[PDB]
Amino acid sequence: CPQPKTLDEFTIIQNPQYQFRDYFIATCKQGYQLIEGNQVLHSFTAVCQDDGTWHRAMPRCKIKDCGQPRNLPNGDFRYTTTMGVNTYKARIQYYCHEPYYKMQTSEQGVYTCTAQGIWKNEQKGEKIPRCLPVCGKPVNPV
Amino acid sequence: IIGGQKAKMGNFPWQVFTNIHGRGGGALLGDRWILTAAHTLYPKESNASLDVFLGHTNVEELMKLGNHPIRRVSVHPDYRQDESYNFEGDIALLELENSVTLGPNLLPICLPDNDTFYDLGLMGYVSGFGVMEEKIAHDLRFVRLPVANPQACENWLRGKNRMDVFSQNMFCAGHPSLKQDACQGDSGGVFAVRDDRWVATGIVSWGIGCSRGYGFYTKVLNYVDWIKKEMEE
Amino acid sequence: QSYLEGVKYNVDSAIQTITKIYNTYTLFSTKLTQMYSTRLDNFAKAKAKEEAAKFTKEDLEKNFKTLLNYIQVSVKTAANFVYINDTHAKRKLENIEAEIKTLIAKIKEQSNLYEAYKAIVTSILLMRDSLKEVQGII
Ligand SMILES: *[C@@H]1O[C@H](CO)[C@@H](O)[C@H](O)[C@H]1NC(C)=O
Repeated sequence: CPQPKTLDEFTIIQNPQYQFRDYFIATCKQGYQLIEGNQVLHSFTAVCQDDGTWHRAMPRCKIKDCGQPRNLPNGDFRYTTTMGVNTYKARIQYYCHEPYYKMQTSEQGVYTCTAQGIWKNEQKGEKIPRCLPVCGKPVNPV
Repeated sequence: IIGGQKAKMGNFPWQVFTNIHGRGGGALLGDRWILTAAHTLYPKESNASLDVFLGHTNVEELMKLGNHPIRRVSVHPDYRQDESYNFEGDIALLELENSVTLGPNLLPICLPDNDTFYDLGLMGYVSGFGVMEEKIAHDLRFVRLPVANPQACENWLRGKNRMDVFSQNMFCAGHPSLKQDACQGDSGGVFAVRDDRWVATGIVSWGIGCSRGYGFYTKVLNYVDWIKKEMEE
Repeated sequence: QSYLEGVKYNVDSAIQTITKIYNTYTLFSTKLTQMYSTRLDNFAKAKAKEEAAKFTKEDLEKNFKTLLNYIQVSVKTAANFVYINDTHAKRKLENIEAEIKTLIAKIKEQSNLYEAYKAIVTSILLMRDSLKEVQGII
């Protein structure tokens, strides 16, 4: 059967001459997603046919969007990379309302888009920080 | 409050309102936890309703800003409303139904840690929406009461001839010379002291007469254990 | 303008009835502030035992047959307004009649005066603050 090709550089080919009954596996880099149209997959398996034509479409391999940050109670965040990007190796930081709130606990509020597809902190995992109410200290006590 | 100046905004953020049985005050800790005198919920003298007002310092807008509901009510077990002349443990915690977002007019107060905040010669503050010197109020009122030597406070009691109780869970603030003193309608506030950390060393428990004398403030430091453990959300 | 010297008045008089209710709560509430007290043992208690008892429901209830009635005649008088800056108002004078006839109902289930002198205490403060915008256009 006719050999396939790599659309982008984001597709390593596993397993020179492909006959009948043969195949080839398709996995993608270290932290990218594989998609063949609009259906999220993980393990691509292209088999050939009789007339020497590959049946399925060789899928593209785009980058894993880590979605929107799980809404934080009393606190926003700033994008420590480019504003509005949720692709690989993006890095963000939640901040509590200062000074009306404060964060529960050494930067360990720093989350980043890992290769899995969910926001993971370097310590606290996916679990976001927590903002508690700061007692006393009125904006104008005396 | 008698002899009290008007309260500007931001000065007393934590201050609450309790139209429960009768008018009275409180304090804010954390965000969903109200502190007030136990007798605000249970007077010594028809079913009541728990209405908490918060945020503003002028009474009108405080009533135009809604009465937050009630989730949990816990009065200290050392309270007896049967005893007509006892106020040991006139302390109580109120959990709000839904938490309030903190801004520079809705901050919470801290708690004392050392007994020191209960020495002899420091100026604390008490705030209430209650009766003024010859009329009622529409604003918040703050006063500057010094904590007194308690030995004289049993002297003052026996000098008035009073078979009341002055448990050491209490300190007493004021002086009979003091024109300024706590009054009725402020019977749930807090003796606010500054280290710049503001803490709630005392709870407005009771006393005799409004102006010119000694007031009895249930000291909270002995109770701080019961507070942290009753804030188990 | 001719319908306003009959609507502007009645609305301003309805506001007159409102502040006449909250100020009564100010004194009445205080007369019970003194009743439930730790400083007044029985020196003012006996005074509040009859003073705060002066306040009845028939008084307050009648204090409503007035507000609603006054707010029900402004809505019936200003039914001539057909343009936008008056027909937008007409209903604001109507939802109030729908907020009044709801408040009167809350009184009718309450059994204690101070319990009924509150279910409205958050209402008729904002209700009066709603009749503050019908002055600008007027
Ligand atoms: C509390 O008292 C201890 C012992 O005197 C002292 O070392 C410490 O500085 C005090 N802390 C405060 C609240 O100032």
